[PDB]
Amino acid sequence: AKRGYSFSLTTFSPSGKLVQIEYALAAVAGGAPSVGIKAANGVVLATEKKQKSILYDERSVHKVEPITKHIGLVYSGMGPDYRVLVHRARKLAQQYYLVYQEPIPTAQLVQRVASVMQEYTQSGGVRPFGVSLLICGWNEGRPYLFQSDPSGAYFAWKATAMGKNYVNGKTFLEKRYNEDLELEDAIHTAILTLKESFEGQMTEDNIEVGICNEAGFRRLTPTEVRDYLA
Amino acid sequence: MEYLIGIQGPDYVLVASDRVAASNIVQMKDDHDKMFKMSEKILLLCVGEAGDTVQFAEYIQKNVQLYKMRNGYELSPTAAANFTRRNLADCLRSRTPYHVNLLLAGYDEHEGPALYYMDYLAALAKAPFAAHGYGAFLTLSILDRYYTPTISRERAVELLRKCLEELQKRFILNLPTFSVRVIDKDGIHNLENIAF
Amino acid sequence: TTIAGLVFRDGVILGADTRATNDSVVADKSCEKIHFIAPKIYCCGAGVAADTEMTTRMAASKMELHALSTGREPRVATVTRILRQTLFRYQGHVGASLVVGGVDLNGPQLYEVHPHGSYSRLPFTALGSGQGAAVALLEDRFQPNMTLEAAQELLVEAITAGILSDLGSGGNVDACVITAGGAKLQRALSTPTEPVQRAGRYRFAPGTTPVLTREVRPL
Amino acid sequence: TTIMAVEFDGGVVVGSDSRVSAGTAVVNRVFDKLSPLHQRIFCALSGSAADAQAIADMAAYQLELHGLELEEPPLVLAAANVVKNISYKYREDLLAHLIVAGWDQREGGQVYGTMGGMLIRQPFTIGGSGSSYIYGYVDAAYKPGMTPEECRRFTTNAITLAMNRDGSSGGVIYLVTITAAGVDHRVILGDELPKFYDE
Amino acid sequence: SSIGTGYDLSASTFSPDGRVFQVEYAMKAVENSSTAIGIRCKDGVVFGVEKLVLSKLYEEGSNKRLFNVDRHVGMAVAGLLADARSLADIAREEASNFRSNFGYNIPLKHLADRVAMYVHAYTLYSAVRPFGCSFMLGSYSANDGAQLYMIDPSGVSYGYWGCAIGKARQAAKTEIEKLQMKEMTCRDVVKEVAKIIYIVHDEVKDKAFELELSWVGELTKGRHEIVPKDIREEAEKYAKESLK
Amino acid sequence: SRGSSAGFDRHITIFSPEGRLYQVEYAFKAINQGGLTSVAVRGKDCAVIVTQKKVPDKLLDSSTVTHLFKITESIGCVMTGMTADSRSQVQRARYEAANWKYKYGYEIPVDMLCKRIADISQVYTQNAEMRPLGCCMILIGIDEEQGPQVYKCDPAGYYCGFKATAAGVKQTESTSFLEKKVKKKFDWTFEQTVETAITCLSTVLSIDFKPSEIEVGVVTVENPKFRILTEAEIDAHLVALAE
Amino acid sequence: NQYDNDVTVWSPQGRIHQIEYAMEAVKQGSATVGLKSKTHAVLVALKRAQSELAAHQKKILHVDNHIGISIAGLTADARLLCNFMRQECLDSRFVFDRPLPVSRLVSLIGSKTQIPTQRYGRRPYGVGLLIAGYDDMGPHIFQTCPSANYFDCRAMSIGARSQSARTYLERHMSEFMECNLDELVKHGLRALRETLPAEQDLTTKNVSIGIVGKDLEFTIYDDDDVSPFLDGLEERPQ
Amino acid sequence: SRRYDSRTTIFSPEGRLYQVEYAMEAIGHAGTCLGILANDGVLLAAERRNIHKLLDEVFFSEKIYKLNEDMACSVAGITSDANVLTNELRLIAQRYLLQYQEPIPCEQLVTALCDIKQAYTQFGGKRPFGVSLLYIGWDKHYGFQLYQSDPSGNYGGWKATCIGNNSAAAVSMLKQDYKEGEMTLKSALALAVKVLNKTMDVSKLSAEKVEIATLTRESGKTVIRVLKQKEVEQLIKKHEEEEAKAER
Amino acid sequence: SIMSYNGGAVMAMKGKNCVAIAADRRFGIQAQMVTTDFQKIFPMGDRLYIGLAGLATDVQTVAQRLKFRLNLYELKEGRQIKPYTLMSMVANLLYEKRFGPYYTEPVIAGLDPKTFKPFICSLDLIGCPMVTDDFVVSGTCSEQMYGMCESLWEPNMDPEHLFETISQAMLNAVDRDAVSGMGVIVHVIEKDKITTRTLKARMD
Ligand SMILES: [Cl-]
Ligand SMILES: [Cl-]
Ligand SMILES: [Cl-]
Ligand SMILES: [Cl-]
Ligand SMILES: [Cl-]
Ligand SMILES: [Cl-]
Ligand SMILES: [Cl-]
Ligand SMILES: [K+]
Ligand SMILES: [K+]
Ligand SMILES: [K+]
Repeated sequence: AKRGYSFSLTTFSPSGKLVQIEYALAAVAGGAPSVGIKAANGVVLATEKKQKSILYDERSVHKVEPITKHIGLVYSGMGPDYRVLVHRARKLAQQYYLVYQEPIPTAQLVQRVASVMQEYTQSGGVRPFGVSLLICGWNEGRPYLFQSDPSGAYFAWKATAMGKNYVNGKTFLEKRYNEDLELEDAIHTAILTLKESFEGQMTEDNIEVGICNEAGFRRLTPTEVRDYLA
Repeated sequence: MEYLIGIQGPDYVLVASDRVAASNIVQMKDDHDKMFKMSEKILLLCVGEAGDTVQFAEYIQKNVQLYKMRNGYELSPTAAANFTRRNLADCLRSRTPYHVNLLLAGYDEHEGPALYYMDYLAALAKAPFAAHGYGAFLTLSILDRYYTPTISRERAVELLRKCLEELQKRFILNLPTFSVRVIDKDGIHNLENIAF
Repeated sequence: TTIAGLVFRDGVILGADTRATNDSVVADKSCEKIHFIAPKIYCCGAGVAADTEMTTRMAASKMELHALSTGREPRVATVTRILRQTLFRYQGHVGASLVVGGVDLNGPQLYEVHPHGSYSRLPFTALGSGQGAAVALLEDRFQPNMTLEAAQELLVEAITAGILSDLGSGGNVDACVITAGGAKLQRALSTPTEPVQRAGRYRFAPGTTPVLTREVRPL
Repeated sequence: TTIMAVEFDGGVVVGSDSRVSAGTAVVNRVFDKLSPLHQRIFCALSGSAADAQAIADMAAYQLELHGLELEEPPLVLAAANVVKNISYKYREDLLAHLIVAGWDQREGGQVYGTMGGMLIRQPFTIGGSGSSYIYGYVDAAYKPGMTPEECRRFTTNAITLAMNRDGSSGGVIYLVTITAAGVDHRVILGDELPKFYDE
Repeated sequence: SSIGTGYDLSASTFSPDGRVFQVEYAMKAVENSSTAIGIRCKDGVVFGVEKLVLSKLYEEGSNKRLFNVDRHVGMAVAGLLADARSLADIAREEASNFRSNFGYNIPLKHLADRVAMYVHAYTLYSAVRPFGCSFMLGSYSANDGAQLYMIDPSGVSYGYWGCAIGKARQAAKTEIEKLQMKEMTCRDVVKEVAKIIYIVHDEVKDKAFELELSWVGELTKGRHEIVPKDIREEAEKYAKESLK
Repeated sequence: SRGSSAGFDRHITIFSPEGRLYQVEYAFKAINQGGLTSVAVRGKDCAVIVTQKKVPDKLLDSSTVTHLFKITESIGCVMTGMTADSRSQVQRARYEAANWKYKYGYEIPVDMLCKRIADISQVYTQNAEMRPLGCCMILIGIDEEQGPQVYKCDPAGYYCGFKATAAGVKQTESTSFLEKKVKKKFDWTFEQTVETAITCLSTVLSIDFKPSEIEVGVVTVENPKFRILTEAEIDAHLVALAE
Repeated sequence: NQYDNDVTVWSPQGRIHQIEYAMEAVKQGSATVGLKSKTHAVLVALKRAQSELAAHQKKILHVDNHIGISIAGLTADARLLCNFMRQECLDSRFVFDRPLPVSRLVSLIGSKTQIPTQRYGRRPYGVGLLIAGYDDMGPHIFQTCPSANYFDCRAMSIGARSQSARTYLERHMSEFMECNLDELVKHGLRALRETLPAEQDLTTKNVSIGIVGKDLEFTIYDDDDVSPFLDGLEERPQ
Repeated sequence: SRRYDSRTTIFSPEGRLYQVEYAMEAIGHAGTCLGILANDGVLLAAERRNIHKLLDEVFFSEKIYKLNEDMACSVAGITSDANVLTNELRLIAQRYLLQYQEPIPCEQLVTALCDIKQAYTQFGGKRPFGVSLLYIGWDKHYGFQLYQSDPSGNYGGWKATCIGNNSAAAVSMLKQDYKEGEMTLKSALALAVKVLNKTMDVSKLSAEKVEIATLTRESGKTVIRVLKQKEVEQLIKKHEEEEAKAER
Repeated sequence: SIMSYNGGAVMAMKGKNCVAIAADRRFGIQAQMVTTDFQKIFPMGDRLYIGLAGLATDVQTVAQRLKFRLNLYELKEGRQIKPYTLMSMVANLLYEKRFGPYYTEPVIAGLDPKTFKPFICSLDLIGCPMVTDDFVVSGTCSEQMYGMCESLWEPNMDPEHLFETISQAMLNAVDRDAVSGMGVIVHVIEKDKITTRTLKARMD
C-alpha cells in the first residue's frame, strides 16, 4: 500500500530561480544532439542515434517518432521521459481529432504538451521532465517547427539545435540557414549541423532523420539516408 | 391556483400578484405576499409548488444580495433574470426539480424598464406584458386588446383593473385581493392594494 | 439500412446503402455508412446513426493509436474485440450493429458485431433493416473463393435487393473492396434510381414576399 | 441452442449445434459454441450470446494467469469454479449457462454444470433450449463406460433429435474430444447427420 | 556493513553501493530472535522452534511460533512476533481466497509466492517499513509430495530440504547436512529436530527455553497439527541424552 | 565539474546540478549485488539465454533456485539483480502480457512487453515516493513477422533490441567478448548460438562448469515454445564443446 | 539519535525505538497485578492521585460480562483500546449470541496494535493492559503491550516497581491453582503491596479490585466495597 | 517523507512568506512590462525577451493575451505558469458570461484569479505561480481600467504602473510624466516609448524588441489590437526625432 | 411528444456563394403563445449562424453552452471557426448527453472563413451530423418544410432569389403547423454583407 507526496519538489530559491528546471535543462544540454529546420515547403528533423556499440540492433528503437499523420517528434535528453511525452502527445492529437474532426494544428499540440510539462514543475512528489522536444507539423499549407522544454515554455523556430554543442550548432545555423529552402536542401544542412558535433564516422545507422510536408510526416528509410550522406 | 401579471411601460414596470395562500379547499391567508425584493429596482414574483417556491425565490434573492455586497453595485435586471434561469435549468435534469413559474420585473439605468417571463422548464423570454396562472388564459386577450408600448401609469393601473375584474367575474377561483407595485427610476413603490 | 459483407479469394468486400430515416421520413439521401477504421480495415454501421458514427470513430482513433505504438499494420481481430467489450459495457444501449472486414497477415476476415456485445465470424453476412433481402441473395449465389468481379457484382445485387424491398433502405449502393495490395472505397458504385427531373419551375420574382423589416450589416 | 458434454475414461466429449436465432429469424446458422478456456479445457455456450461470450473470455483470461502462477495446466475443477463464480456474482445481470468439460492429470476427464451459479459434476450434462426434448432420450440411451466413439454417437444422436424438435436449435453439429494426447475437433454436416423418425 | 545519516532511514532510498539498508536492518531483527527450524522428510515436513522463557509466570504454550495458516499448511516464524502474526493473517486470507476462487487446497509454492509479494511490497516505499521477521511454510499431499518454503524480509522465497532461521542458523544448518532426510521417516525426523534445537541453544547466554514441534505428513493424513506430548517428550529425552 | 550534488538529489529521484539521477544510477549497482551474470545471444533461427546457477548448500531445493522465468508460451525472460525485485517484475510482466491479449486478442510482441515494463520503471524514476527496481530483465521470443527477438529493459526505463546482450557483475567484460564474436560472421545455428552463450559465461568467469552450475532457456523458429533445458540436455551441449 | 522519530525507521541493531519509547509509558504508570486460580481471575491495581485534593484515577475498566481490564500508560490510548474491546465483544454477542473467547479478543488486539507500528505518521498505543476473563477454557490472564505482542500468563504485573510484585508471584505461582477466591485476592494485594515504598501501604482509597470467574460476572470494587478484602491482613514485613 | 518537504506554505519568523518573496525575484529578471490608462483608451507595452534571427513569429503576440471581448492582459515571470493562469482567466470570463449573459466586470476577473493564487500560498504545499500580470479592459461600471497582480494574490487598480526588469525606475519615471485627467492615448503611447527606451538594456530600441497593444471603445464596441511592426517603427522614430531636437 | 411542447421551425438553404437561414418567432406552451419576438437563430461569429428548434430551454441552453466552447476555441486557437469544426463541436456537445439529451435539433448555416465556400448542416438531438448541398430542415413541421424545399429549391440561386425561395418555403410550411408561427426571421449570408429580414407572416 502506498500514497504519494503532496508537496512540490521544485521550489523558488532566494535568487528567484526554480533550480530543478535549470537542473533538468542540464540533462537535455548533456544529451545527444538534435536539429530541426523549417524550409518553406517542409520541415526536417535529425538526431544522433549512436548506440556506441555494434551489438545493438539499430532498427529496434527509434528517436524520430510520429505523433499523427502530419506531426513528428525528436528530442534531446532522456529517452524514458521522452516516451511518456510521445504517448501523451499521441493521445492529445486523437482527443482533438475526435472532438473537431480536423488534423490538430501544430501550435495547439505543443501548447497542450507543454502544459503537461508545466504540471511536473508544480505537482507533488514529481520531478520535471529531463527532455526538450522538437515538434514539426503541416497544417493550412504551412510548415511549423516548435521547441518545448522542461520549463513548460514553448518557442517557434525557423531553425535550431539542441543537446551536445547546441551553442555551436545554433551559430552554424545562423550563418548556414537561409529562408526559402527546398526540403531536400534542408536535409543536407540538417546533417551538416549534426556533423559539427558528431565525433566518429557517419553511417545510415548512426543517425535518424524524419521529414514533414503536404503528404504528411514520415521517417526516412536507411537507404534514403545513405543517398544524402554523399 | 395563483395569479401573476406584469405590464411594462416606456419608463416603468407595473406588477401585480394575488394575496391568497390556499390549502386543499381553504384560504389560509388573505394577505400573503408573493413578491420578492432582489435589489432596489428588482422584483421577483414566484408561483407553483407549495414549498418549492419560497425556498427557490429566497435562494436567488440572497445570491443577488451577495453580489451587491461583494461588488458594491447591484445586478442588472437582465443579469439577474439570466442567473435565475441558470439555477432552474441546472435542476431540470436532476432528481429533484423545482416546479416554479416566475416573473422578474426591473429597472436598469441604461436599458430602462424590463419584464421577464419564465417557465418551470426554465425558458426565458422578454415581454412587454405577461401573466402567470390559469387567469392568464382569461386576461392575456384583454392585455393584447388595449396594450400600447406608450401606455401611461394612470392607464396601466386602469388596464390592470380591467384584468382583475375579469378574474372576479369569469374565473372559478376566489381571488379578492391583489398586491400592486411599480418599479421605475426611483425604485419600488407600494401602491394601494386592489380589493373586491 | 442494408449493409453486407462478402469474403472472396483476394480479400473482402463491404456494401451499404445511403438512406438515413428520421421518424418515417427520409433525412439524408446520401450518407456514408462505410467507416474508416484502419487503412485496410473498414466497418459498416447500422442502428442508431449517432451511435454507429461515434463508436466507429472511437475504434478508428484507438486503432491508429495502437498502430502507432505497435508500429505494425493493425489486426481486424483486434478491432472486433475492442468493439465487443465497449459495446458490452453499455448493455445494448449503444444501438450499433456493425459489419467489420479487413485484411491481415492472417488473411481477409469478416466479422459482425451486435450492440449487446456478441460477435460472430463468417464468410458472408448482412445486417440492418434490409438484412433479410441481402442474406437471401448471398445464401442463393455465394460460392467460396469467388473472383473479385463476381464478388463485386453479388454484393451490389445483395444490397440492391434491400434498397427496393425495404422502406428504411434506399439511395445508392456504396462498396468498399479490401485486398492485400490496397483498399478501394467506391462511393456511389451503382445507383438504381436517378430522378433529377422536375416539370415545374417554382421561382419567385423578387418582391413577392412581403417584408416588414430590413437590416443589413456590411463586412 | 443444444449443448452436451459426456465423460469417458481417456477424457471427455463436448457437443454443440451451429445456430443462433433472434426470435423467429436465424442470424447465424454456422456458430461454434465450443470455446476453449485452456489447452485442455473447453466450455459449451448457452443463453445470451453476448453474456456467454463475455464470460468465456474472462474465464480464459483468469485461467491463463492461474496457469502461469502455478506453472501447471489448470485443474478442470478450478476452471469450473471461475465460471461458476462469474455466473453467480451476476446471476440477475448475466443470462448464461456454461458447461465446462476438459482433462487434467489429477482427476482425468471431468464434466461440470454451472447453470444458475451452482457447481455439479455429472457423468454427462445437457444444456440449452433443446435439452428439454432429449431428457427422456439421454436417460434411456446412457450406459456406463462408453468408449470415445460410443460417447460421440451419444452426444451427436441426442443433439440431432433436439435440433429437429427445437426451433431454436439447428445447423451442423460441432464436436470436440479432449484426451491426454490432444484436442480433436470435428464437424457433422446435415448429410452426415443421423436419421430417425421424422414424420 | 552499515551506512549512517542519510541512506538507511527510508526503504525508498538506495545506498551508493546499491543496497536497501532498511531491509537489511529488518533482516537483523530475525537474526536476534531465537532459532526456528524445519526440514523435509520422505513422507512430510517437521518444524521445531526454541522458545525462550522470558518469565516463568507465562503459560506453557504462550507465544506460539508455530501457526496453522491452512488445514494443510503450517508456519514457523522467527523475528518480531507482532509482524509474524500479521503475516500469518495475510497468509491465512490468501489460502482462503484461493479456495473461494478455485475450489481446492492452495499449492504451497503458490501460497509462498503470493505472501512473498506482500512482504516485498513493504520494501519499496517511505510510507511503510519492511516486515521484521522471516518465516517458513510446510505442507504435504499425495500429489505434490512433501514441500518446504522460507520467506525473508526482502520478499525472497526458496524451496528447501532443510532450513533454519534466527540466532544460530549456521550452527543448525551444519547439523542438518548430516541427516539423510530424503530417506528418513518423519517419526525419526522429530527426534533429530529436537536434538539440533538443544545443541543450537545457548544455555549460558539465554536463561531457559521451551521446545515447539509441528506435524505435516502422511501420519497426520495431510493435516498440519502439533506433535503430541508423548512423542515430544520422547524426542526431548533423546535430545538431552545424545548431548553427551 | 563532474559528479556534483546539491539538496536531496542523492536520496530521492530528483535532478543533480549536472542533470543526473543518482538513485537510478545506484539501482544499476543493485543489479551487481546479486553476484551473478546473465548472457543472451540471438541467431538466425533462435534466441538463447544463459545464467550461472549457484547453489550454496544441498539443503536448498535446487529445482526452486532459478532466474529463468516464463511470461508467455512464446516469451521467456532471465532476471539479474535483487531476487525479490526480479520476481515482482516477472509477476507484473505476466499480468501485462495476459492483459494485452484480453484487450487486443493477439499474442504480445517481445518489443511491446519490454516497452510496457520500461514505462512502468519510468514511473519510479519520476515519482519520489518509491525507489526503482534493482533488477534487469532480458526478454526472448519469436515474433511471427520479424523473426527472433532479444530485448532488455532498465531500472532507468531504457529499453532496446539486441543481437547479443549481457547483464550483471561481469557484464562489461562479456559485452566486449560478444562484440568480437559478432564481427566474425559465423553460421548462427542452434548449436552455434547456445555455445557462444555458454563459452562467453565460461571464459569471463573461467570455470568450465558442471551441467548443474548453469541454466539455459531457448526459443526456436520450428518450436516457438519457451523451454528450460534441464541437466541432461545441457550436459549434451557441454560435452559437445569438448570435442 | 535519528532512528527514533518514526515507527517506520529500523535501527541498525535491528530494533524500532518508537515502540520501545511507547513501552516506557507503561512503566511510568502505577502498578497493577493480575492472577488466576482454576475457577477465578482477579485484577488488583493501585489507584494514583496527582494531589490529595484530587481523587484517584480509574485503573479497572469494564469490557463485557466475562472480560475485564486494568490499564497502564496513556489514558486516551487506554480508552481507545477499551472501546475497541467493547465493540468486538458486542459484535460477537450480536452475531453469535455467545461471549467472545478471551484468546480471540486478545488476538484482535494483536492485529490492531500492529497496524500503526508499520505505517508512517502513525504511532504505537502508549498503554499496556492486563486482561482477566472467563470462558469455556476457564479463567485467563492476558498481557498486551505497545508492541502488538501479547502473552498468556498465570500471573503478571506491569507499571512502576512491578518487578517487586513479579518476584512475589513467581514464588507463589504453584499456590494459586488450588486457592480459594478470598485467598487469591490477598495474594494479588500482597504483590501490589511490594511495589509501594516502606513508608506507605494499601489504603481503602488507593486500591481497586476486579474479579471474574465461574461464580459471577466481572465486578469492580472501589471504596467501601474494597475494605472486606483488605481486612484480615498479614502485616508488612522486612 | 517530511524530510523532503520544502514547506512552501509556511510563515517566516518576521511574519512573511518566503516562496512568495522569492517568486518576486523571478519577476525582476523577466521582461519589462508597463500599462498606462488614458481618457479615450488604455494600453500595454512590454519588452520581448524572445529575440533571435532564427525565431519564426507565428503568433500575434509574445506576452500579450486576449482574455475577453472587452479585456486583455500582459505577463511578467515564468511563461509556463503564465500560460496556465491566462487559460484560467479565459475560463472564468466565460463562466461569468454563461451565467449572467453579459461580460465580466474588470475587477471581478482579477479578483477570481487572485483567489486561486492566494490559495497556493496558504494550502496545498505547492509552489506559487511566479507571475505578475497587468490587466487592461472596459466594463459598463468603471469604464477603462488597469490592474496589477502579484504572486501573493494581491491586486490594485492603477492609472499607470510597471512590472519586471527595472520596475522601480520605470514607475518613478511615469510618476513625473503622467498627467492625471489630461492623458490621451496618443500621449500615453509616446510616454510608453519614452519609459521603455530609458529602462531597456539594448539601448537603441527596436520594433522586434517591444510589444504594444491598445484597447479602445469604437462605435459601441471594444476594439483590441496588437500594433503592427510598421506602426511600432513610427512610434520609435517619433521619439528618435525628438531626441535630435533636444540640443541647441 | 417532448419536442411538440414548445414547437418551432428552423430551415437552411444553399445558393451561389451564399447561404440562407430562417426560423419562426413563436414562443408558446402547448395551448397558448407567450412571446412574438423569440430568438432561435444565434450568431456563432461573422458569416456563421446556428438555428435551434425544439424545447425552448434546451434551445437557449445549447446556444449558451456552445458559445462557451466557441469563445474558448477562438481564444486558444488564433483563428475564427470553420463550419465543419462547429458541426463537430455541436455533435460532441449533444452526444455527451447521450442518455439524457437536450431536446433540440440544431441547424448550422454559414460561409467558410478564408475559403468563401457555402456550408449547411443539421443534427440529431443526440448529435448526428447531416451535410447536404441543398437544404436542411428541423422542427415540428419537418414534413411540411420538406415538401416545400423539394419543390422550390434550385442548384444556383443568387441572394435575391434565394431569399424569396427560403421565405416562401418557411411561410407556407408554418401555416400548416399549429405550434409554429408569429412571424418568420430570415438571414441571408454573403461575403460582403448579412441581410436580416422579418416577414409579413400570419399571426394566427
Ligand atoms: Cl505529504
Ligand atoms: Cl433515399
Ligand atoms: Cl441429463
Ligand atoms: Cl440451460
Ligand atoms: Cl543493465
Ligand atoms: Cl497509569
Ligand atoms: Cl466576452
Ligand atoms: K470502441
Ligand atoms: K495423504
Ligand atoms: K543507534
